[PDB]
Amino acid sequence: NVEFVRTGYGKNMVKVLHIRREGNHHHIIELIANVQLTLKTRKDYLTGDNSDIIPTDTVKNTVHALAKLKGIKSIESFALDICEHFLTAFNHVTRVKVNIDEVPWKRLEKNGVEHNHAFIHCPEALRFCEAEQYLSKTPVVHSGLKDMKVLKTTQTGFEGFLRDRFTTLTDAKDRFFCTSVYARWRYNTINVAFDAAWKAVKDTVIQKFAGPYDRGEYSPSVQKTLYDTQLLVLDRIPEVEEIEIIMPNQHYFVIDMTKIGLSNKDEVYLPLDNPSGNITGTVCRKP
Amino acid sequence: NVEFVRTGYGKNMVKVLHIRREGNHHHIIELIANVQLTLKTRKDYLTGDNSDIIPTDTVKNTVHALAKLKGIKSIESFALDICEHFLTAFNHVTRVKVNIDEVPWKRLEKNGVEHNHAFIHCPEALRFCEAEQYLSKTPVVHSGLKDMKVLKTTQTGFEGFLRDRFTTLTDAKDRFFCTSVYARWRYNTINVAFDAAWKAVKDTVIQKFAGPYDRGEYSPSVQKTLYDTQLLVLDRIPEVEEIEIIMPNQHYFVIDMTKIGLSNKDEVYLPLDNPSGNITGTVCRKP
Amino acid sequence: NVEFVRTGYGKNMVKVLHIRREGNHHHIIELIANVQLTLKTRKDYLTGDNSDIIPTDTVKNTVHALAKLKGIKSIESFALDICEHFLTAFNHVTRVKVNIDEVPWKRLEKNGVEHNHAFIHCPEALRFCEAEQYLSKTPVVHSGLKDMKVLKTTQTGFEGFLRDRFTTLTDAKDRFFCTSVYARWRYNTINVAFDAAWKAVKDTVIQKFAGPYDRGEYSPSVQKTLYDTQLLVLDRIPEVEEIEIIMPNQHYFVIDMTKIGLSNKDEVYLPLDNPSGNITGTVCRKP
Amino acid sequence: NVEFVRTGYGKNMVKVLHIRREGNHHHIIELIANVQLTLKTRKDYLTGDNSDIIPTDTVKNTVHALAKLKGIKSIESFALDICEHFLTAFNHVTRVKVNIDEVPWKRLEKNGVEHNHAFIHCPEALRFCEAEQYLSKTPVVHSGLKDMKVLKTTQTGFEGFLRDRFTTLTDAKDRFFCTSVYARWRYNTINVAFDAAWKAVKDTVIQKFAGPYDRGEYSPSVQKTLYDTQLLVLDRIPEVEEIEIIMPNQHYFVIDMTKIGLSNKDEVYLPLDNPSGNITGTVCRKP
Repeated sequence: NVEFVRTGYGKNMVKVLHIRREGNHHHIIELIANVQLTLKTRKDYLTGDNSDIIPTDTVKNTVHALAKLKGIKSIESFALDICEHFLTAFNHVTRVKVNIDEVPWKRLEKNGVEHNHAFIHCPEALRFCEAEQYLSKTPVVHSGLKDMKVLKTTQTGFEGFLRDRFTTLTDAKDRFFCTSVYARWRYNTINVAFDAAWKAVKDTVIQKFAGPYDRGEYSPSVQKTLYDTQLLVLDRIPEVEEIEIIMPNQHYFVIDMTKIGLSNKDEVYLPLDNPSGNITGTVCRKP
Repeated sequence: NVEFVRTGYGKNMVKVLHIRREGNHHHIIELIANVQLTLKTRKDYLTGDNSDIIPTDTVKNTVHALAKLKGIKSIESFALDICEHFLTAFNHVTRVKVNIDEVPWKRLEKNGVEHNHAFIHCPEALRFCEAEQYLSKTPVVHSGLKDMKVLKTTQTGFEGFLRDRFTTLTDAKDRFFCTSVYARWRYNTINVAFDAAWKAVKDTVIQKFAGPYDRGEYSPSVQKTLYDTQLLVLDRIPEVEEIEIIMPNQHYFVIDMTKIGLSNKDEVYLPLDNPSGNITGTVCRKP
Repeated sequence: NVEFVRTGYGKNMVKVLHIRREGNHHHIIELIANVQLTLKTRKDYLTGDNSDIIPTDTVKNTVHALAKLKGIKSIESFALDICEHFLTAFNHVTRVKVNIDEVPWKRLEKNGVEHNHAFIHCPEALRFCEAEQYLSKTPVVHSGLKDMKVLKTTQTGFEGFLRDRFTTLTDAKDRFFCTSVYARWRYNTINVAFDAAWKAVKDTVIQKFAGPYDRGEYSPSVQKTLYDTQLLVLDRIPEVEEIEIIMPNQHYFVIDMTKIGLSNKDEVYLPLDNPSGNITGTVCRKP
Repeated sequence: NVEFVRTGYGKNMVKVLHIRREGNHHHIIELIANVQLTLKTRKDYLTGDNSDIIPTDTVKNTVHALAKLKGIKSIESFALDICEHFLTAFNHVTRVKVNIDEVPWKRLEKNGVEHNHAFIHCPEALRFCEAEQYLSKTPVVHSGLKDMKVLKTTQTGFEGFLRDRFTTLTDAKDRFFCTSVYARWRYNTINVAFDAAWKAVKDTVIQKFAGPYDRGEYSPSVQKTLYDTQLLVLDRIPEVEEIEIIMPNQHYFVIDMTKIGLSNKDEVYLPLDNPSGNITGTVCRKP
């Protein structure tokens, strides 16, 4: 009658912070990790036989443990070590997937001197990764950024679109563009400078969204902005193979005041939570 | 150079309530809808051409319009109307995907008597669905439930698991099982009694988790509970082809008070948010 | 120099579940507890002297232990027991304040048959309380409800209001009224059937809001419905001395469709999250 | 029977962005506003008489219109204008309280240059205010910061506390301190440089929390750090009259790994959400 398409289990929301003291200067990294395992045997699902179960409490313990043993250089390398452990320290685990979120701790700073041990929370963008590996295979790593809220107040338009029966929207020479960018890309090798590449992607995203800093750059189409960014990432980082981007369109509308006898010449805007535009795209290297 | 692997765009978070009134006896449905279109041309991405763009504001107007023209029998059939509209009122749309959540309104009820026009918000579980359709192919509907938080204070155990360097957990005959169930199923056909189906899946999950009101039912691994309910769903509902279940294990630990000279005989427990067990499974019919 | 206006410290977010095993029949209560203490000494703030500090860990430990020792009948009596503890088992404590939220567990019920040990989450309204006590004084307790989202589709209207130069709203004999009621009452005595008192308040609010399940009741202003609800609580529950009510007005606007060539005569509604009407009032007995 | 204690009504979550274009340089402020009015007449509650009601929709429009008409220079100035209007344009209004939250837009900046029209979201700390005014009387302005998450990995301890039967905590010379500062102060005059005052208070808080960026400062008690911060606020900003500070203690615990045969030598920490220490205080100038 039935057949397994997919199985997995583990422990989620494992929070951990690791510290590396070199002199008075403390290095910290705090992350929330989830690990999923796939077992060779399915006798746990079929007959309630636990003899193959590495308890989720043990998965928790292992994540804590590897953190002491391997230390934590990046969430991507940590994810890779979790993968390697469960694949090598056992023989009945066929797949392991680690997805990690990083807590965006920034070193406290006043005018170019950096506190040795104090940190502030300024999530410009949130960083995450994934590592997936099949038994004795070459593992695959994804990295990405999320919740990077940016706003432009000009140098965007939306004209030359299809009218149908339901279109009411007129051409717009000029209008605000606000988004909360999600980006996620696959590396074609494990051998990457991860903190450097992540920064590079982030910088590319903001720069092609905003710059040049004086007059900005006109963008006719959110689709095109998104795409040009996918091309600029693929030029700057040979180790990124595929990249995905999602950009919500968070709307700011000039509030029409004439029914109350005033003229609003593009001064007061309504920020509107719902609904929102959504523009997506995934491109990869021509193999 | 590069190649597109995937594109899409549309409007997310489109809220709507449709009402149908028979004098003083009113019937309502409220939902939040997201729609995505894929276009044959990518000239929007490549060059910034807006020639083929249906504006997201139009998607919004359309969702609104179809609620009036078509009415809303269920979140599923509404989803199917949207898919079919964008595939047939246009030539250049290759695929449409709509994901919708139902705002869980329950009619006000006291001792058998039901109110003609008043509602309370008592979400047992939240209803959702997706309909994905390619041009000139048959549309595919997924339906599901989420955030169904249930608790069992006994009739659960977990013994005979594997021990490694990192195991600290001791066998347990009896323990709390708390979860917040998420399920997703692909229908094999468009011809379904949607309301009755969704309820039947829910009642199945609740009845198998709880067992008889009299004595309960013992479960020795949540994986088996998961697997049993999948099978039970594939018996109860023919038009369900595949079913995925995620069961979190949101923990309740007996507080040890010996360090404060009291002996806690399983009376007072600590609800702990993080981390949580997570047990997943995805089973389809053997063709 | 300066003067203290108020001090306190304590533990917040102390999550706890208490079980009473009455045969096969389990009684559950889960709450989130916050406890604050004021001290006779301010040498804590002044010079950093900790000798009078009950550590925050200890106040956590105490809440746990009191749950074992005193048991938990209702969130109120528990608050009161926490209060009395801190004031009688110490000497330098001038004031204690306990605010707790109840986790809305509802015993599974098939059709009159109640499960011995299974429970589902149904956040109909959320129960909370506060008990505050000064040393050697009789304590003060508030109880209340929040997040009771209720909707009525007719039997509400709003006409004959002040029109000024900024007003655009037109008269309406009939419109939706959706709120998420918040209520908070003080008792005149420690000696109340708290569970019962709570139920009756809730039943009153839902009742005056919905009226007869058959014909409804016309409400010409939410102010008036708010006031009528207050008075009803005060007749039904002699031990309530003062009652506050917050009623948001969560709007559902008829979607005008003339610009797209349809006549949506009150079928399709746009639920709007923001902004929202807010209507408040606090009434007490003529002392 | 009964007598009123307190009444009030208005509009909540009124979102607004105001833009000012001086050449290529664009300036924005985005905020979210709540307005409550009290009336002389109570006929609205008593009998459902609306003749004195300024409709909530009008309050929304008033807020929009005032943004255009008066401009928005700071959230507090805007609050005052809203107060002013409803008290002077009308007769029957006895009180107006306005509460505003600011959306933390920060101008995007790279390599010594600042973008003329691009912004990013960095909630280092979140700004808010209140202005409340009675008819013909002087208005009162409170301002505040919130969700300022700061973390230090050393230079904090807790020893010399009171011991009781429910105490297990031991003396601790050195530990992490992570908090999320909330502070709210009343001004003794409405005549203040709001943007700089705000900024000074913020900097004082991070300042006194971190100590020197070299060695930090040993802190023995958060009550002292609290009080110490309060006094430096009062001394540096003569126009703040009263200051409230709430500091949670969000715990980072050393993970004991000896049960798995490992020495965690203060390298790996568990971040705990719940429960949290909590330390509050409100000091003012002596009249």
